Amino acid sequence: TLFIAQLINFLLLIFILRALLYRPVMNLLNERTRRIEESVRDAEKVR
Amino acid sequence: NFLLLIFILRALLYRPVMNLLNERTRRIEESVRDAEKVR
Amino acid sequence: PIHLEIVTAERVILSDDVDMISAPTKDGRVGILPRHAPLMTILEPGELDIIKNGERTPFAVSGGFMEVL
Amino acid sequence: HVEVAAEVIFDGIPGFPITNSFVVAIIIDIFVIALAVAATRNLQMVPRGLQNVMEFILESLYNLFRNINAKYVATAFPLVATIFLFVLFGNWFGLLPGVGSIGVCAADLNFTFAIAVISFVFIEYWGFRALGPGYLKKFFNTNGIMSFVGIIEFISELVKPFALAFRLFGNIFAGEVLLVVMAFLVPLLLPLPFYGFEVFVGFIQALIFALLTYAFLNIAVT
Amino acid sequence: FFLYTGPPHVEVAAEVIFDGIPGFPITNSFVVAIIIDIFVIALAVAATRNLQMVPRGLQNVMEFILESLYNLFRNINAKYVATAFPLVATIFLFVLFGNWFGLLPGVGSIGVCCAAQGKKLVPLFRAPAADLNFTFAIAVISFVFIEYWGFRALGPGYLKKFFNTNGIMSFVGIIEFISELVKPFALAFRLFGNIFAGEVLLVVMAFLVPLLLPLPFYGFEVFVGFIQALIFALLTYAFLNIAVT
Amino acid sequence: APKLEAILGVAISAINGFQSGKYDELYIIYSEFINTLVQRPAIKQLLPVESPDISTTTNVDYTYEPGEEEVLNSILPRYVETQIYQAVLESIASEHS
Amino acid sequence: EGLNLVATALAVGLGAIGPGVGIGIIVSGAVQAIGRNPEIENRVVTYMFIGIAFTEALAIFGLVIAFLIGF
Amino acid sequence: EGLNLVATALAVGLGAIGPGVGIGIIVSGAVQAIGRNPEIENRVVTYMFIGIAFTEALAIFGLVIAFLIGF
Amino acid sequence: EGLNLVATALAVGLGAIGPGVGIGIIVSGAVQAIGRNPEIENRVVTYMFIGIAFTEALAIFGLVIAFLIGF
Amino acid sequence: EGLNLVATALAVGLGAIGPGVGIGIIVSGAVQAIGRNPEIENRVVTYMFIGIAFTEALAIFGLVIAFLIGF
Amino acid sequence: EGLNLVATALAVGLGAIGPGVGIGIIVSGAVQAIGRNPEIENRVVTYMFIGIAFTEALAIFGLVIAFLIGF
Amino acid sequence: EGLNLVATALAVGLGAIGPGVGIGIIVSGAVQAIGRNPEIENRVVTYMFIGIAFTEALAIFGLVIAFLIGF
Amino acid sequence: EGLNLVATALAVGLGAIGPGVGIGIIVSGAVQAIGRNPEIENRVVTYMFIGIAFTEALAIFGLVIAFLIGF
Amino acid sequence: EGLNLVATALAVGLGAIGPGVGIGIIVSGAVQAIGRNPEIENRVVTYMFIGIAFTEALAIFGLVIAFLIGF
Amino acid sequence: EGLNLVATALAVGLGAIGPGVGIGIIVSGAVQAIGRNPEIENRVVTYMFIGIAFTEALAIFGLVIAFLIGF
Amino acid sequence: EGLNLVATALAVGLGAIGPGVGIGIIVSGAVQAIGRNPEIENRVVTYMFIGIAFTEALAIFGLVIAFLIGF
Repeated sequence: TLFIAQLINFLLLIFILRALLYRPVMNLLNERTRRIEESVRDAEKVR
Repeated sequence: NFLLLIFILRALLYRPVMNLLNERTRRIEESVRDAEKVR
Repeated sequence: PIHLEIVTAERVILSDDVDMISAPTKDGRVGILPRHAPLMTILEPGELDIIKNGERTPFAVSGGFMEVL
Repeated sequence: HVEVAAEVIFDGIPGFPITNSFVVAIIIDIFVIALAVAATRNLQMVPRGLQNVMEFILESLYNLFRNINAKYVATAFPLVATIFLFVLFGNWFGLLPGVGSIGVCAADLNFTFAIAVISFVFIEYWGFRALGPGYLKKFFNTNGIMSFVGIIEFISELVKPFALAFRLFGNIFAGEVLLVVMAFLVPLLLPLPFYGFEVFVGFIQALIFALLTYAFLNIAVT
Repeated sequence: FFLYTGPPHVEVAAEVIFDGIPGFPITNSFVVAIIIDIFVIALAVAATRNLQMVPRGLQNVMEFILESLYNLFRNINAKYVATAFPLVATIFLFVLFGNWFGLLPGVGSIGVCCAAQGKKLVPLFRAPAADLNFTFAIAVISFVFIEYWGFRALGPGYLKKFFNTNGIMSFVGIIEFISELVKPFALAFRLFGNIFAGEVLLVVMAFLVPLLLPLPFYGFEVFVGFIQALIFALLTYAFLNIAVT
Repeated sequence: APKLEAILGVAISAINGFQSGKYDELYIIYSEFINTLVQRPAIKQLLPVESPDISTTTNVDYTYEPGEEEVLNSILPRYVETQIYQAVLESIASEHS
Repeated sequence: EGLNLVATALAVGLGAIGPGVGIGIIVSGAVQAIGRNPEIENRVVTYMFIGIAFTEALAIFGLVIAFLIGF
Repeated sequence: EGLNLVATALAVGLGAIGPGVGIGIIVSGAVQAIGRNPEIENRVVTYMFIGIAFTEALAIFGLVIAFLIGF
Repeated sequence: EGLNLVATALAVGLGAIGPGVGIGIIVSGAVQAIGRNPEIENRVVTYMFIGIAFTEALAIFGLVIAFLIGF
Repeated sequence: EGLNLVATALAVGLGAIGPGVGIGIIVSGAVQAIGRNPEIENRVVTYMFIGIAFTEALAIFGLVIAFLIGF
Repeated sequence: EGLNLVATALAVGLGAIGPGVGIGIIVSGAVQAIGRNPEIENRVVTYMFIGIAFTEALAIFGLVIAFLIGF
Repeated sequence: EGLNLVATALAVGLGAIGPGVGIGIIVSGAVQAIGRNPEIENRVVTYMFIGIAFTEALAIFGLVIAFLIGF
Repeated sequence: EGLNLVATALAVGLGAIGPGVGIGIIVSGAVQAIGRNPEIENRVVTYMFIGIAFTEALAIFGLVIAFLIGF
Repeated sequence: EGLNLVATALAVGLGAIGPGVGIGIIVSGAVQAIGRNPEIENRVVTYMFIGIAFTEALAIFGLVIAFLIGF
Repeated sequence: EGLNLVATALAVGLGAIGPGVGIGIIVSGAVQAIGRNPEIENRVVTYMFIGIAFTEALAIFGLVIAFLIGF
Repeated sequence: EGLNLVATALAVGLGAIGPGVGIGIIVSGAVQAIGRNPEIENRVVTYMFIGIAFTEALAIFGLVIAFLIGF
């Protein structure tokens, strides 16, 4: 049905809306974690 | 049928295991190298 | 904005203003604030922190008491 | 109009021509392999995203297991890793990922039972391997007066993997039923983020299953 | 000890009617209410007495009771401790009087014509507490007094307590107003159930083994009646203060 | 300029003897620093009678998360110990004067 | 038919289980707070009575529904 | 039939449960306040007495209506 | 048939049991808080009212449904 | 069809449910108090026994009502 | 077969049972917290309202079933 | 017929429900109190025996009621 | 018949009490923790949301059947 | 008919929840008792198993009677 | 008839209150512990998720039989 | 006849609850004791698992009896 198709399309839109709120937060979290690993690697190089 | 990707993912898991161990080992080498430099 | 006064038998440690306290109370860590409710509690060998506009100093109180009003 | 149906099949019997559960498992495996290929060949010293998944999932789970049980997390690392990176992925693929059991000309009981059988085989193999007679300990021994239910405790442990399989099939199937109900009445999930709640519930269920496996292993340790 | 006899039967009813209906419709509850009011007036007259600061003399008891009630009302609040004090004192010793007289000899059998016929032997006691009309009237009067006090003190406050409690989104009103409205009906039903339940117990339980079974039952009933009178008196002031607050 | 640890060696012994019933009352005599010209002895008690510093001027009910018994057991030894410390330090000042 | 009697019994039983533990923990908390301080005991004693009264009102609703069913 | 007897059983049992559990918390709070500040012994006696008096007030409501069903 | 009477009994009872213990917990916690520190009674009492009203909302929902089934 | 049997069973069970959950909390509070301080001693014992007898009375009601149906 | 009336009665009562004591316990915790930390209202009362919103929302879903009986 | 069978089941179940949580609270309070301090072990053990006796009294009352209904 | 509507009412009632009191306990524990110390509020709120999600899962389990029976 | 199965269901279900949570109360109480003082752990060990045995003695009364129903 | 439908309602609905309160209590204790001691945050989380694994397993014991009896 | 189905639903309905509240309460005491004393470990955990097993034994009995009557 047309209404069902709109709901299915809207489900993807909600996922994208959720991604916009949370995915950038996760990316920043990974960058902080990766930077910490890089900082440890930098410490090894400096040591 | 469920274990089809178990062993396959084990190689992928084993591949990143060394990288994590290497990153962990860098901290050990960082402490040893830093301590030797100070001494 | 509460008058914190860390005192000791040998001398007084500090008497400055404070925004937050991280009190290591015996049965469980408790926070103190500008207009805190009345409390009076024993401390244990542990770690006490105070926040100065977002700066943490580890006083590391080894035991004692505290009275909150 | 509600049209939900049970996808119960026999793992022992040959796969059916439709094989909805098998198809979902294949799709999940393909997606996981695609992610692994994207993160392996295009891997750098400090990758972002590609290595972020590894660092925040595999390393985090290894650290958690070591904290819970160090030197035994290493031994059963493959079991917990297999529990992870799966089931949750199958549910994400089954969370109305463009199909929603529509346009056809974990929830499977057999798969959950097989997973619990693998968990119980992990018990029979590793747990009490350091003792051998550990399974007989505190079970009708000389102190059986205070340990009469010890054999009952073992039966509960035997029933613990079965309950884990039930919890894998349950909730996951529930999410499907709730999505079908929302489609039948009040479509597009619901006023609340039904889809998001279902996804979070599936992820929490997968994490809880992995933690339950690790905790059962630790309990078998002592 | 044994209770060989005396357990004739048991019979209860919602209420009891009285005579005098020709000149004006009178129920047995009205007769009981008039008797309680007369007893209260007589106690006040005796309590007043010479009123020359006479200590003890059975007037000091009434003075102490009034002082305790005044202290309780003052502790509850002080905005209307003086003006509303007579209103609460009206319930005090009147609900108490209604609770009393239920343990009188043949309180449930007073005015029965006679188990032989019972044609028109309506029991003309019908304890005023044990009547829905009296409790409903008292609760309506109390609710009206509370509403009037709230309107007089803060007319905007009474309306703003519900309509403007939280204008944005939802508000405490409606639910709060509905709760207050149920509060009058709740108070009425409280007096209706109380006293009536005590009488039903004194009938039924004493119908079987009326020897030391009715004694603790009546003691508990008297304590419950006094507690209920005090509770209603304090609850009127509490609702008034909540309206003011 | 002694530390409180120095007086602990006697304070804990005295309080242990007190709790065990070996001693029933505790007193302290010290050279009170009345003035730089006069230093007379002064007797004080170490069985807290009503803490007459400011009587009960302050009236705020406190919560005893350890508990009343635990609070009193922990604080009273500390109070007598600081009283002993104050007496000893006053006596040192009197000695030097 | 006798099912009205069952209705009344169920109503009063529900209205009795409801506020039982209610008033129990009410007066428990009241005596607790009184023990913590007998100074403000009067204020808390005043405040707990409306709580008792609301529970009693619910019980009375349960009882008078049974009586209404009876008549 | 015995459906009225079932009604009496339900009324008495489900009206005994409430006060029965409640008074336990009542006197438990009472003895706790005895163990902490027993200075209030008179107050706790009075307050626990009135609290129970409410509890068996509910109980006797249940019992008397149960007898009425049995009547 | 008597199904209406048992319906009203079930409605009022099952809707009143909850708010009974609810009021119990409400004013219990309120009285411990006030005895602990009654300087903030102004708000503690306000919170109790808002909370008392919230539970009484469910209580009166049960009561009004019982009344509607009764008529 | 044997309605009195289920009536007696329900009466006994729903009369006996209460006193256990009561007495639990009852003696738990008193024993915690006496562990804190043994001074109250008999005084608390007396406070406890009468409170337990109060629920014993409801147990007696539960047994007796079933006995009446049972004979 | 008037099972709709008992159905809606049971639905409203036995859906309102839970959120009642839920409101009770949340406001007990909140009044304790305010008796500890008053100015934190801006955050703690926000969490209060969130937990409140879940509870009466569930009860309101029960009420929607009660109205579905009307449908 | 079967009514006696379900009657016995209800009797035993509703006679076991109460004493279960009863003895649970009994032992929890007792172990907590004896953990507070030794030297009152004999007295807490005596109170423990009193508690288990009082709970198992109602337990056996339900059990013997079911046993007698068995014949 | 109407028994299907009774089934839905019972299902929603038993599925609403559980999470209804659950979320109340969730937020209660969270708010005592906050009032104890408003410094770990981030972790406290995260675990509170996890508990809320689990309770919502239970509610959905008890709620979807209400519409399934309609099917 | 299946009323014997209803009897077994009631026997296994009712009378199990009571001891089921009583066990939890027992062990939790013992746990905080030993956590506050581990030197009394031997006495805690002695008390635990006996309390667990008594609650399980109630549970096994619930179970073996159901087996008797099964015959 | 619809007795299988109301049986499905019983199966799914029952076994929800207890696990709901368990989901409450597990995180209540966990957050109390973590606020009392944040250094144990990992271990408290693990001991929280084990309790999750048991209580959700009970809830799914209810749900799986609800689907089995449903089909 | 679906009465056997109703019996099975009711059986498992209360069968998977005993541990529900039990794991809820047991974990609370465990984590609270750990926070009070993090030094003690593995003894609280052994008692923890013993209590979990004893609690869930009743649930297993309920489920297995349900299966036996259902097949």
